This record gives sequence, C-alpha cells and structure tokens, in this order.
Amino acid sequence: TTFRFCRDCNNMLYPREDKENNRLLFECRTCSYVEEAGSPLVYRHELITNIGETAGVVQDIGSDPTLPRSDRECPKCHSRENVFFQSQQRRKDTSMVLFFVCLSCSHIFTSDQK
Amino acid sequence: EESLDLDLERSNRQVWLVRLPMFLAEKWRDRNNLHGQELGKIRINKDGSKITLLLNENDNDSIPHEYDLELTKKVVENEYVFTEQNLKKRDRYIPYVKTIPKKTAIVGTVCHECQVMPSMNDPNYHKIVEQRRNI
Amino acid sequence: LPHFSKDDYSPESKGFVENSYLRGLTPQEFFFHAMGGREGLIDTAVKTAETGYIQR
Amino acid sequence: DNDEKLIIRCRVVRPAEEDHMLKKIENTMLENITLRGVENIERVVMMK
Amino acid sequence: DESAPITAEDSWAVISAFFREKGLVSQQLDSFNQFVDYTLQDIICEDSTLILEQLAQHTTESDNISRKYEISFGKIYVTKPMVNESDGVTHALYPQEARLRNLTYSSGLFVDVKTYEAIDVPGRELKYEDSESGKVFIGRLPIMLRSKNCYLSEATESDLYKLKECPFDMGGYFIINGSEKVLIAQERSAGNIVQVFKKAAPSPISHVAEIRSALEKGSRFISTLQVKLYGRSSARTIKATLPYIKQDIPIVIIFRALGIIPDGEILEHICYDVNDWQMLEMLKPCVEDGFVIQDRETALDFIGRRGTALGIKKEKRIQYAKDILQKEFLPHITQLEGFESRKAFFLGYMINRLLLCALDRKDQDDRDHFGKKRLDLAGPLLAQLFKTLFKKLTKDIFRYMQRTVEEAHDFNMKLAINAKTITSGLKYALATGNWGEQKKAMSSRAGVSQVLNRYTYSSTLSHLRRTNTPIGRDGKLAKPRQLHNTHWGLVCPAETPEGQACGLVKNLSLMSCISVGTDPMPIITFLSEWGMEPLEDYVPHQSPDATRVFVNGVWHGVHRNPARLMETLRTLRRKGDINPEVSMIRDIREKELKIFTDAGRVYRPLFIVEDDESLGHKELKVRKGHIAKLMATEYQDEYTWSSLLNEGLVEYIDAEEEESILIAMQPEDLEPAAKRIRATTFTHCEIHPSMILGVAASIIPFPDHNQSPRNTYQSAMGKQAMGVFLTN
Amino acid sequence: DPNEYNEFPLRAIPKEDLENMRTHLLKFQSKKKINPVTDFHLPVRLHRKDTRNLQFQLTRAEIVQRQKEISLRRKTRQLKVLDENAKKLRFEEFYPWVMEDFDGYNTWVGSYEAGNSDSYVLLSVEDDGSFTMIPADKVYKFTARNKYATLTIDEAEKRMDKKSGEVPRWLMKHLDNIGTTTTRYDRTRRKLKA
Ligand SMILES: [Zn+2]
Ligand SMILES: [Zn+2]
Repeated sequence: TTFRFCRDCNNMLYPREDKENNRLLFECRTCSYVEEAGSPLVYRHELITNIGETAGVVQDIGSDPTLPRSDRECPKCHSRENVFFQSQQRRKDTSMVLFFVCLSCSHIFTSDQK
Repeated sequence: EESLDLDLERSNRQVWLVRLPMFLAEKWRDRNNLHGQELGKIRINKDGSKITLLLNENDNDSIPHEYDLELTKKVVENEYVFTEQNLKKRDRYIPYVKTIPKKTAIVGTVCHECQVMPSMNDPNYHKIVEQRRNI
Repeated sequence: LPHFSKDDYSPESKGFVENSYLRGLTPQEFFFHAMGGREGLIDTAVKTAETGYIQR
Repeated sequence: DNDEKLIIRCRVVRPAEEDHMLKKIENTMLENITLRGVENIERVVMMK
Repeated sequence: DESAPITAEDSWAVISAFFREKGLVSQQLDSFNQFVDYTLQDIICEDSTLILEQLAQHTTESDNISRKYEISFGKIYVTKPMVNESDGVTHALYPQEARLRNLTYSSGLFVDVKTYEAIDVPGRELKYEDSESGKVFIGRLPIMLRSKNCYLSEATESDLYKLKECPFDMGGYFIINGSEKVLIAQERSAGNIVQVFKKAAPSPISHVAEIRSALEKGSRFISTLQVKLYGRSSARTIKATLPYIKQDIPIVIIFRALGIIPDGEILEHICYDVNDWQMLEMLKPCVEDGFVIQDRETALDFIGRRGTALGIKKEKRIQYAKDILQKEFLPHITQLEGFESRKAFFLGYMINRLLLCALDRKDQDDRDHFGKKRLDLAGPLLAQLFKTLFKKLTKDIFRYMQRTVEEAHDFNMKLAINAKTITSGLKYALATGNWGEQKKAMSSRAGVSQVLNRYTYSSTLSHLRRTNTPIGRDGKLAKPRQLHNTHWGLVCPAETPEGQACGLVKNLSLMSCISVGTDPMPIITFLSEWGMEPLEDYVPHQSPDATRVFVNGVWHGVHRNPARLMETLRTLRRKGDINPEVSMIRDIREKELKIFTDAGRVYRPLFIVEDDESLGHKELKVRKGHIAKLMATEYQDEYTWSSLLNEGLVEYIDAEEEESILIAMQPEDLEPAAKRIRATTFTHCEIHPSMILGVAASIIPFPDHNQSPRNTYQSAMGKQAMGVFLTN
Repeated sequence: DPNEYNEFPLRAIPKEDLENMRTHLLKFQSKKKINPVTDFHLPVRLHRKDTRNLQFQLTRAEIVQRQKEISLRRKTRQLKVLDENAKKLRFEEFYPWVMEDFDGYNTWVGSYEAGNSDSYVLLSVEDDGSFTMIPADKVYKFTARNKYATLTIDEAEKRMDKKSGEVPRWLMKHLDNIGTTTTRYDRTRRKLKA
C-alpha cells in the first residue's frame, strides 16, 4: 500500500493502464516520467484493524519511572524484570490485553496467557 | 564595463563551514580584528576521524587554548560560497523585467561542516561553563 | 492521581473508599470524597434555578 | 461458505479511470446497501 | 548521626522555614515587585520613539532643512509615597495617614525626555534624515503595601508600632480614597499551545485545531489560527483560516506559497514514520486538491481579500501576501521576514496533531486540565492598564505637537493634563472595579478590584489568595465547576463558596506559589550550544528517532539523545544556575521535550529522592543534619528555605510536570522493604499531606473524619465569625 | 605531541581587502549532486530580478539572438520607526536572486534565511595552508524552477472553480500534448532552431 514518487520530482505516481500491453503503469502526472507497477495491488483500505499497538516503542521505555514493573519473564531472557502497559489504541472497543517489554531482552511480547 | 556573467573559475576550492560558540564568534566576527594575523593551529590525524583546534596564546588565557572540531557532516554537497559587490557605474513574453546587475563570483565549495567545542579537559576550559551558567 | 503507577484498575487506585469515618480517611480517599461532594453541590445549585423556571 | 475467507469479487460491466468511480462505488456499497431489518434501529437487547 | 533518614514528624521544621521565608501574601507582593522593577522601563523603552522630521513636506523649497522633532524617553524614575495637599508643602505620607484622610497611597513619576540633520534635494536621496527639560513629571500611580517602595517593607516592630499599625498586617492591599482595596487573580487558558476539538456531528467540521497568540501585549495580538477538517465520505479535505484571508484555504496551497513546491517534501512535513501509510491515504485527497498550482507566488496570488482597499495591484500583490505571512501570521515563533521553514514545520506539526485525533490514535484534548491554564495577577493586569493609558498618552502627545505648527514646542504643560489622565485612569480602574478606560463598561469584567474583607484575621487571609474566572451568568453543569484531578495539591478542595458561583471561585493551597516568568534567551542559547539541530537543516530520514524540543510552545530544534540533556538540565537547575520556576517535561512516550518559563504558572514544593543509595535501596536526599541546622538557625532568633534550595534538596514542581513524576505520600510508606488501613521507583515524596488544604479548611479539626460537604459548609461559614481582626 | 599531524596557524584575511566586498553562502535543494562549473552551460549570469512570470522571460541566449537579429500632500505626516538594517534588508530582498545559464537548461531562484547566518563563520584553506576566516553576513538558499513546465495561474484559477468535481487526471498530459508553456530550455532550443 506504499506510495512511490517520481525520481525527477517528489510527486505521487498515479497508476495508469497500458491499453495494449495490459499491465499497470505509474506515470508522474507532473512530468512525463512513467514507472512500472510492482504489484496488482493499487489501493488498500483496512476498514477495521488491530494494528498500531506497537506505536512509540522507544529504546528508552525502561527509563521512565511511571510505567509499572511486573515479575513476568520474557521467553528469551527469562529475566523477571519487565515493563508492561495496555493497548495504545485509545478506542472504546479496545481490549484489556497488555504488552510486556523486558529491559534485558529489549523484546516486546503479548500478555496473552493462552 | 565589467562582464555581467559570473566567474566560474574560483569554484574549485574546498571550504569548511564552522559553527562557532558565541564567546569565540563575538571576538572573531569583530571587524576591528581580521588584520590577517594568525589566530590558531589545527591538528589532523593521519588516520583521520579526529580533529582538534590548537588556539594561540593571543586569547589572553580567558578562553580554552584547545578545542575539538567535530565534522557534523563529513561529506557536503550543493553548498558553495559566492561573493557579491557593486558593479562599476502561450508564447507571449514579458519585455520589461527590471534586471538589477551586481558583480558576482563563486569562490569556493563547502566540503566539511564542523563545529568548534571547548575541550573540557583544557585548563582554561570549563570557565566558560560557569559563564554560560550565569547567563 | 500522581501517587499511583500508571494503568491500574484496582479499586484503591481508581477511587474506592475503603476505610470508614470512625478510623478516618486517607489523603486520596479524602480527595475523592471531596469530588463527590462538589458534584452534589453544583448539580443542586443549578437544578434549583432550572426547576424553578419549569415550576413557574 | 466452504472457503474460510469471506471474499466477494466484482467487476464493472461495460462494452478505465477506475480510481475515483470505483472508490465511489465502494463507498456506496459500504454506506448505502442495507442487509436486513429496518433503518433507524440499532442494537436490540433480549430481556426476560 | 546526621546522615540518618527523616521521620514524618520532622517535616514540620521544613514547613516552618518555608513560611518564615516566603510569607503568605508572597504571590501578590512578588507580582507587584516584578511589575515595578521591570516591565515598566521595558514598556517605555519599547515604544520610546516619536519623531517629526519636517524636512520640507514637499521636494523644494530648496530644500529645506530636515526639521527633526525628535522626542524619546530614557530612564524612568519612581518616588516614595510623597503627596502634597492644597496650597502646601509635600508630606512624607504613611499608610494610616492616607487611610484616615481618604487619600490614595500613591507616589509620583517623572521620566527623562530627549536638531542635527541630514539633507537631500531630489537627487540624490535615501540619506535625507527636542528635550527643553529633563525628568518631566508624568503622573502618579498607586503602590502595593510593603512592596519594594513602601515605607512598611523595612519597619521594625518598635518602629512599626511608632507608625501605629498592627504587625500582623501581612498583606498587599491598596489604599484608594481611604479604603482598603484588593485585586483578585483571573485564570485564563494558556496561549501559544496546540489544542484540538471534536465539534458536533451536524456541522460539516468534525475535528478542529486552534492556536492563540500574544506579544505581551502590543495590539493584543489575539490572532486566532484554526484548521478545520471537512466531511464525514470522500469530502476528506483540510482547509485553514488565516487573516486577513476570508476564504477557507487548502493547506497544500499554503505549503506551496510558503516555498515548498515538491509534494513529497510537504508529505515529509506531515508524516514522520515513512513506514506508516494511513495518514498518507487521508492526505491523498488534500494532495489532489492542490494538484493544479505548482509555483509559490502563484499560490500566493490567491486573493484572500477581506480588504482593505486594493493598493498597487494586478490581482493580488505577491508582496502583500508575503508581508501578511511574515508580519502578521503566527505572531509567535517569528514575525520578521525570513523564517518560512520554521512556519512550515510548526504548521505541519499542528496538522499531524489534528490528524491523530481523526485517526483515534490519540484521544480528545481536555480543556479543563489545570496545567494548561494560567493565573493572571497584579503584575500583568497593571501592565495592561498602563499600556492602554500610555498609548492614549502617546496619541495625545502627537496631538498638540502637530497643532503647534508655529512656535513653540511645549514639552511642559500638556504633560500636566496627561498626568491627570494617567492618575485618573489608574484611580478609576482600581476603585470602580470596571477594568478599562471609560468605554461604557465594554469588556469590563467587574470582579477585579473587590473590597477587602476585614472581619476575622482568618477571613482576611482567606481573601488574599483568591481566584476567579468568567464563564457565564447562569452557568453550565459539565465544565469546570466540578473539581478535577489536576487540582491536587494546588487549590484547596473544600474552600469554595456555594450557589451560582460554586466551583468558580477557588483558593490556593498553602505552599502554592505563582510563576513570575523569566527571559528564555539564555536557556535557548545554552541549549543550542550543547548540541541542537536547528530546524533549518532538519530531515526526517536521517532522524527516525530524534526528539523534538519545545520552549514556551515554540519549536526550535530536534535532538538525538534526550536523556543526557534531561539530566544535565535537571542538574543545572538543582545547582541554582537557572531560575527554579522553569519547568521541563520529557514525554518519552511521545518522544517530546517541553520547556516552560512563562509567567503565571502554579507550582508547589517537593522532596527530591535519589534512586541511588550507598546505604542501600532508595532514600530521599535530605538527612538529619540539615534539619538540625534548620532548627538551630530558627532558634537563633543561617539556613533559609532558599539555602535549602541551592544545594539540591527540594525542587519546585509546576502543575504540568506531574504527568512524569511518581510521588510517595509518606517518607516511609514504602521506602524500606486496629487503627486504620495504611512500587519501588519513587522520585519525590510529599513533604506533608495535611498541606493540601487552604486557609479556612486548615481550621477544621480532623477534616478526614466527617463528610466533605459538611467541611465545605464550615469553610464558607467560618469567615462569618467575629473575634479580632487587627490590634490597632 | 608526536608528529602525527599537520600543524599550521590559520591566518585571517586582510582587513583592508574585506571592505566593499560582500560574501554570501550558497545552497541548492536537490537530491542529486550538482556541480555549477560542469553541469551549467557557460556563460552563466547571476542577476537580482523580479520573479513574476518566470516562464515568459526570455533566455540569455534568446536575448542575444534577438539582439543580433535586430543588428496634493496633506502637509502633516508621522512615520512609524523601523530598524535601518531591517529596512536595508527589506530593500535588498525586494527582488529575489535568480541565476541562469546561457542555455536556459537549469534555472535557480534564491531565498534568504536568517536562521544561522550570524553564528556561522567561513573557513577555507589558503594556498599556504592557512584557513581564511570570513564573517558570513548572509546565507542564501537557491531552489530549482521551471524544470517540469509548470502551468500558469489563470487557468489554474479556472480549474479550481468547482465546474468539475475533479480536474482531468490527464490535464497536464493533454497540455503537454498541446505543448503549451514550453520550458525555457525548450523555448531557447526552438529559437536556436529558428
Ligand atoms: Zn516527476
Ligand atoms: Zn528476553
């Protein structure tokens, strides 16, 4: 779903169809540069999703004091130290799922006990 | 009398843009100075990658005599120094455009963006630390 | 409240008064009690004028 | 229903410039086509 | 031992020192002292220019001489209260004298006032460019009691009784026509700060972002900027409103006109994580809207007329548009000529914040949060009135100088009527309660100069630290009347009146202090010196993780390491090299850094806790030796609260920071490993919980052990009790 | 220290040489490296010109070819104060810096940014090994223009009017087929052909 831009100018390449060769082309509607289409994918919507929960996972998450600490272990380093926080997606229909990041292994993993 | 076209000859000269700390910039940007006197010495590694400045004793030991020069951008592109001075005294086109001609010439190419920082280990250094702390 | 760790839903963290008047409250619980009292005060202080208009 | 990916494949019949027109079609499909029930009614609860 | 920890009991000594130093009315006193020491020479030297160089008023006339009429004001002067009666000498006043004689405990002013020419007949040109007295009287203005320039601010108890007034009269009221007079704080939403709103569904706008601005306080520079998101659908489009442009304008046109032609750059100014896409998808229609224009001045060529009368024009001057965008647009971060890029980055930041709310990534803004408000006080209010009356002064000075086409320059007598105007205006403002000149009560909120209550010493003290906000006549029922979490430890949660004003008037807690502001220039210079990326050469690609930096709500640069800068600033503050009123916050979740040094913030003291400890787990830095020294100093009848501040033992916290600090209620609550019911990462411990009250509630014994509305009933009622109010 | 380095004291530029001469800093916004001496078609002229209707402006080669082919007051006034240096800056920036090569292949428009002009100081190595110290008074930034044959303002105003819900996705392609408003390099090439 990524967008490409003209090498000659940072401008959105609009897909357009080859009438005779029947393959999608991306032409810079600013300047005559044209480009081949990597995938038949053109536009992507994703009306409902469960993404964006890994937003703002800075390397300094453990630095802040206010995030609570737990005793669960990361299944890479098993160090009981870790920092946990709930879903970043602030909508009324969210879930009580939590996210555990451990300072030692610097890895993020879900709270799913299943 | 002078050719309006700019000179392209003096381009091929490497230039080092230097960001300078306020105290030292105040001294060097003064028009009263700049008589051509030497002011400091530079140290370059044969291996490279580390540059430090050896300031002369003309500073009156009020500021560090040693500084480290850090190349913020080792490689620099599309940056140049051009100099200006006064000259001697669907197909429709616009005839009058009010051109204003000046004598111009490009004199150098910027290749190294670097900043002067006082070496904390310098004995005269860390004094400007308190000076900046007060201000 | 800035005396709690983030993202807690324990009753004390989110404002459950545990103690009784006999022993006396705790700073946080005191604050929450103040909140409730203020709510009651303001709601009545507005409804009085409103419902007076309706009555008239 | 045998397939586990609930997918619909449609194409415009005409005997070209698909972006705007087909996005309009998609919006119409999403916010115009009712399925069952009567509009102006929302979640309904069963009570004993 | 001296390095032993501190029992919760011992905290009281610290409080004793803090009061012994600060004094309760410190807020009002310091506001006035600041307004007198500065902000007055500033307000004059700012606009001290007025010249009438009548060279020839037309070409020649051969030539004539450049008849400069240069008048400028140098240093100003203030006097002790020094008032003469009719037909008599001037007395050295004293508060009781004015109080019984119905005077105004004011003092006079007089300011210095400052031809040699350049001549030009037509060709060449561009080089064609008085006092009559000194320190001319300009008027008299009232004074704050026990201010820097009040007689009482140095009295000794013996001398204080010689002057015959009660030593317990701590408090800065005013004496107007012989009546104790008090001004009250006015809270207002802080300016120059990004906010977003979710407007109601029926309107074609769903999400809006608003910016306020000011210059402190020329022309009032309201200059509201707001960006609206249209449609619910493909009507997704973003338009902005700018003065003096009276159409909604597509933001892409704004970017292009600013000087950013290639669309990819504009995308870089909005989106930061190139990996994410959703924002690009919702921007797609906006990019489509501006697909037609491809040049900066052509975008500038858009009319946005709103007037005034079209001067030199073809359709719209490019010069007109650029002069708008520089001089008037966004009166903050810059307004001079040459910082288009700063404008672009800030506008992109605000667009991004707007877009998040529509994308549900971040929640709705909270208007009622306390920190994003401020408390205007005596200083700023007197500043506003003085500015208005001095503008009237200058306009009148221009008059009667143009009138004296013939001889001569007065320089003397008009300023007498001017002094009458200035003094009359100040007197009227401070006595009537209306706030402004005789403008038929326009914009004149009355509750600014209430009459000081004098029934009970408790009441009197409970009338100084008072606040008020304008909301409406009748009142709403879902807005700041109800208490808020942010109010903790800053405003007393029980000392409020009831009825038609409940929750509006509110009362400062005990140690709460107000921010008097400080020049940010040294701070920003220091920050740049220690390594800053000026935004002029920023690039998101090479900075996928760098942290933005804000000062008083201006973006200045981006930095790589926030941690070291944070600790360095903290240490430098604690060492006392920065005014402690300055507050900084590191929003590590948002990758953001804030610096605040404006005036009018509210802050409280706190114990600092060092996480590290050679003795073991964790410990607050102060020890027993310091408190022993404090007790010794007190009983001497030389540690001060300031002397506690310098060496890093307690630190001020504004209302904004708490969102980045964890607090320990008791100094022993969890520090180590029936009566009643009772993490390991604390940074600060409360000095004492009982200090969250205000003046009146403090009297209530065991306020914990009874219902809160009953405490509110008593807090209100106690002010209606007799007893003593002074001794004189 | 052991001689692992080249030491030489940098020397200042002579004071008397500096006066009456102004030195500025030049910047290009471009993803690809551009070398003025090689890429540009000499002769190259730097002029301070009004930028209105840049496309309609004839190329320097075109101009040379054309030349060869030819061969009551109110009496009471008050002025608000403005800083003299600010007034001079406004006067100088009233016209932008515009640089063109003879061919007209590449055109660049400069702008002035005051963010770091004062703090930055020029240092370039002299022939003897000294480093020339220059206080940099102003820094100018140049951007490319007219490379993509931009459309004109009036037709753009007509398009933005809501005559159509969406403008033709191939409007630029159709205009290029009509070849309206050819590039300055294209116009110069056509003139040279004629
Ligand atoms: Zn292109
Ligand atoms: Zn692990």
